Amino acid sequence: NGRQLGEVELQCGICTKWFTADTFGIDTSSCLPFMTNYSFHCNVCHHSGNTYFLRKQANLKEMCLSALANLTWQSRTQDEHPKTMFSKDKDIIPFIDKYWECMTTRQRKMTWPNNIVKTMSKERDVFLVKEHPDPGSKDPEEDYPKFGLLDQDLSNIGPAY
Ligand SMILES: [Zn+2]
Repeated sequence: NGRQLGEVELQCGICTKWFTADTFGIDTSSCLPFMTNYSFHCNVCHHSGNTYFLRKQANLKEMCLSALANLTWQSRTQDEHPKTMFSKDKDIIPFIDKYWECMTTRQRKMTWPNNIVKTMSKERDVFLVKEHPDPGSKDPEEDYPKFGLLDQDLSNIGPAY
């Protein structure tokens, strides 16, 4: 499966295959791995024989999905001990904050930090939710709540064609 997880990859909405954006000289400086807020056609499938790339403003869900996918990929490849569950306050929100411009051109009291929990809590087939540490855990309360992706197969993440 010809994937390059961790690169900025883009799936073509017509042929449904995967590509890394670099392959085309697309500017990735404002891009992120594991985005879903775009529509892409490869140059084989698109009418003009050029690439098509339509970036959409990320909704709450896309922001969470991309933060979680990225935090989880980085933890899986860099940490001695991989985490799959990330803190809303210490991890998710600083991510969204930091890479804001990679997900939206909206200008920046932002109200989105209040709403990300509702967002993930209602998409239970996408997100894993722990309001509190497991009984018998040494995990400190301050770090909670915590969120993670139901589907740990990061290749499955893509636009909603
Ligand atoms: Zn294609």
